[PDB]
Amino acid sequence: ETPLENMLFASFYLLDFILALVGNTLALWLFIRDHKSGTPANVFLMHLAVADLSCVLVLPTRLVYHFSGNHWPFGEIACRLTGFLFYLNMYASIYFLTCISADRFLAIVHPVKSLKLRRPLYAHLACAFLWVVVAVAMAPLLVSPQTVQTNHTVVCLQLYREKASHHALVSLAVAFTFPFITTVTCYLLIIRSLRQGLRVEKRLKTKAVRMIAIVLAIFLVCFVPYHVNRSVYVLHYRSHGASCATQRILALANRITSCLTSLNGALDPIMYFFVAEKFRHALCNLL
Amino acid sequence: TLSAEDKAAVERSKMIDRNLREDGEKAAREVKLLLLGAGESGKSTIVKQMTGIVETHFTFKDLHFKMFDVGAQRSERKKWIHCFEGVTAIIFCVALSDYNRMHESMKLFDSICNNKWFTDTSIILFLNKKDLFEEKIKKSEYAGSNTYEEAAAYIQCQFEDLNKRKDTKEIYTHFTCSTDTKNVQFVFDAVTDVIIKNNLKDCGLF
Amino acid sequence: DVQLVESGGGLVQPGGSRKLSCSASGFAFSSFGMHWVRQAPEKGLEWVAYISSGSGTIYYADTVKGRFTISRDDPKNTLFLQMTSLRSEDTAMYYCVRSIYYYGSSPFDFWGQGTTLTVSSSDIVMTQATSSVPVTPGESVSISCRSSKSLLHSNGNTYLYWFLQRPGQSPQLLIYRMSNLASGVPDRFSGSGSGTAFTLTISRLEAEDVGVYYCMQHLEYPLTFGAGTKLEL
Amino acid sequence: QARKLVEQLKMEANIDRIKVSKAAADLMAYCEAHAKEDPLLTPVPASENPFRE
Amino acid sequence: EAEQLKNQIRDARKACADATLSQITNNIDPVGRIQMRTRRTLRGHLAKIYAMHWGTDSRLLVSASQDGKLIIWDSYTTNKVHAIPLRSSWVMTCAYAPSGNYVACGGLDNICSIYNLKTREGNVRVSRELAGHTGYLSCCRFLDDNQIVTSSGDTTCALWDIETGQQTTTFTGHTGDVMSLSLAPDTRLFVSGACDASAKLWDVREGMCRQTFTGHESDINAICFFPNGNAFATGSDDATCRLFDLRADQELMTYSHDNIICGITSVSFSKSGRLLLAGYDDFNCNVWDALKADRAGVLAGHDNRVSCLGVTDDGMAVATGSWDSFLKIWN
Repeated sequence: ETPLENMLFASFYLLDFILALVGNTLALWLFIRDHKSGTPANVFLMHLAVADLSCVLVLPTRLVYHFSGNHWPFGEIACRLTGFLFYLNMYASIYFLTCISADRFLAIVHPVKSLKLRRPLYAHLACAFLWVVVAVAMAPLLVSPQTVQTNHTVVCLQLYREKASHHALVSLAVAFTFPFITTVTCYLLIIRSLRQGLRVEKRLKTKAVRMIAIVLAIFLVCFVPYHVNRSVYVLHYRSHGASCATQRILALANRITSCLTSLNGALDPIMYFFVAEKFRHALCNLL
Repeated sequence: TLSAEDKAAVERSKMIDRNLREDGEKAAREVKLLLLGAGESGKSTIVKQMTGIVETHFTFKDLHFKMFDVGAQRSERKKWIHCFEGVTAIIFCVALSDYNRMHESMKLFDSICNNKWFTDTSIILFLNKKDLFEEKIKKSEYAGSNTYEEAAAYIQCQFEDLNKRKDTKEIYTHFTCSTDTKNVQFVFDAVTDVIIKNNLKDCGLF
Repeated sequence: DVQLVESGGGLVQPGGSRKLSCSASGFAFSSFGMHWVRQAPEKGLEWVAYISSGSGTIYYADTVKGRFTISRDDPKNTLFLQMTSLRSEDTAMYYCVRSIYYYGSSPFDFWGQGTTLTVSSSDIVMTQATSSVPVTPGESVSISCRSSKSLLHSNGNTYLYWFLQRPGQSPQLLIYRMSNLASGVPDRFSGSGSGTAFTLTISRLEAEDVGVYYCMQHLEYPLTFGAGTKLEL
Repeated sequence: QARKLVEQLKMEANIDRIKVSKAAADLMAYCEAHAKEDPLLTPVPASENPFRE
Repeated sequence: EAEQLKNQIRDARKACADATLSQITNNIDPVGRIQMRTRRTLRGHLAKIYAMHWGTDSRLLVSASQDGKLIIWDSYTTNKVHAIPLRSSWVMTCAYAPSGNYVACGGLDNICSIYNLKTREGNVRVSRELAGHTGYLSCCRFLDDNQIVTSSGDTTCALWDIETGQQTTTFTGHTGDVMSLSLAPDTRLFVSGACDASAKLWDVREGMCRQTFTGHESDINAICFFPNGNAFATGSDDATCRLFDLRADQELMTYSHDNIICGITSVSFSKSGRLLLAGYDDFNCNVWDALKADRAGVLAGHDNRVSCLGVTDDGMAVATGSWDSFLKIWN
């Protein structure tokens, strides 16, 4: 590696931390000052913001690691907890996003059947169920020592995932294959319904389809490269015939992909809170 | 830091709050329809297809409606009209045969459509007493013959051209005289569209 | 017609698991807290339990926690007390008092009728010295009840109550919060006093007043009664 | 119908009034005499404020 | 003939005017800037709040909203005491009995329904329903536990008799809707505010108009007696409160500001009679010095129209209700 590229990564991490912190704190302040929540939209929309705030705390450790010339000035306990926090944050975000998607499908493609299926209590129950299932699934790494004392450096392995399990691989494959399909469908169907003729306002239709395309593009970019890479790398890394240049390009790709997945944390509050006209009035009030 | 009695009072207040929340969630998923008219317009036929305010309830395809009918409340409208802001729709009525002058009907439509508190609510206009209009036209600044097919279209145009906010406001129109169990379908469709418009917002979608 | 009838008495062997029921009638039973005050045969009252309106605030006294359980049958308007391991010291009459708590309410206003039970063989202290007072129907009796901890709470209330059990009947409320007069009680009775010092005053006494007077505190659970002050002649 | 208006208006005529100066003086005298008992006018210490916290 | 009657009424009213209240009261010291801070926020309702009334013990209050509920609040602790469901969701008025046993609630159903708060049954039950009005019921006030004064949209105010349910008297002098009702401190006279841009001085004992007060230019929306019992204040739709005089049959002074265009929805007084609160549609209430006519403060805390306003009997707090379901207890 080189110092300049490392400084680039550190600069991005600092900027991302700043944006994530400010955006998610403002989002939770808005949600608390809008505690009405008569519909199950705000339940998911707040749980996602809580997951993003939990996300915020992880980033400074990576910032320190990058800036401190690829060195880890923290303990084994912290190294073991950071990976758990990061892998709980990413999948909790994924599943709350796909629950947002499913709710938006039920609310616009079946407006009248869902009237008895969109109670604000099933939202909390399902969201807590997802929380607990993710916690159970990510219990394993919470007792896995991560020590690489090469020489002063103990390399925090479960920060830029490098090792292989292949059952972690099948687990992540089955854990991502469902949200991807659900979020692609629930939105393609909403596009089809909103385009094939309604007496709804035209401008509102155009804005809705534009926003759906933007949201699905962000979801498809800030999450698919990571899984695709992880899979192809691990099925390609520990095979006899890997060169050093192959190793360095794989390392760089892993860096960029994990960085991308971190990005969402900052991108998400903007899209799901500020752009919405549901409480633009309150947002302007704080101006 | 509270007496026993104060704690029991707090528990009672929390139970009151829980019941209020449950009732609000129950009553926020029911469609409310103000129902204006013009007198002899024929509101009776609509109300029987399904001193003060009058209220009706019916259920169609797992949906619960409530048709308030102000009707015979003879007082200033500007004083109590704002109580009905937020109704899902407005079932205006008018009789074709009354061309009792239709100028009063059109003035009332102009006041209701072109009003604050209602600048975003769809108006499900009805056109009842079709048959008697047809027989009367058969014998009895309008260009065109005295025929039903084009006269009905001209009347629809005259009523629809009083909406200055020609965009963002929808005014459905439907003819009916035999009450052939269709007048609930029209209302159901317009209510579906208003529900979807209210679901695009609130879902932050936007 | 606000009757409140009980059933479940009899003679029980030691260690038993008997169960009592109290059928409400003619009031909104679902919004009243319910207690289970008792009374040993030749003794004074003693609070036993409490289940709030909208169950889930159950309390018990000592000597019952773990062996008694109270349950509320809301839809059928019925109240249960489920006992276990009954010792010979549990024999007493059992009452079914109601109470409702909100700003300005009068708890303990209607009592049940009774259930003769004969099993086979940091609290607050309230003192009612000078029992068995003899008086003529003329006038001017003054019953005195004294406490240990001051009952004048910081908000302003003085949670002290008075009850009267005429010979052969069930107790009824007279004075709640030390100065307020319960409904249906003639204006002869008056209560007054300061912290740790109270005195019920009866003027123009007549025949119907003869009985026993009990003073009770409601500052903190467990609610504790006094010894009683019987009135004679 | 107009007759009743006539009697009402003539009864209105039948009343007697006081000078505006005296009425204003009475109003201000009452207000200044009761001034000290207006917690909204002169704020009270936080000791006798039930609503603080 | 009546034309010269009203002309000579004007002549006598002017002849009894010799000095403006402002000229007399200029020399008094101004009240100074007014501190007001929201001490409590009562948050139970789910729709627009339309009226409220303070209990006579200065601690309990009742509010009425369009979700078909009356709620009895304990203002010191913001607790809920009672929640009364209604048969008609369209309410426009509310009142608290001076004894504290009954509350009333009218609306668009034309019926003044009186409720019973202290029953052996344990709940609140409709003691009676008063019928006989042909238009929406706008205001209702209690004289005692067995009498009540209502004010409806059928142009008439009527005095009832709760036991029998009949109408003891009917007051018929307006020519437009009547939207406001005010009761004298001794409960022998009362005034009402109608959409004629006028207000009248009734007489409970014999039921006949005594003085007709005019000078506004639009629909009077609220009215309130001066605590002395010799003056009252009215709020209208032309952004202008006024203070009239009973003993002089005249208007005394006007409270208008060039930056105020919206309409007044409620007025009241302070215990001594120096301030004059007034709700507005600007979403905010104002405090007017009642002699200098100069403003003395603003109460900006509501996110929608202010629809009701009341000052406790001991003059220690102020309550405002708005179309966002939120009652605020200022101080």
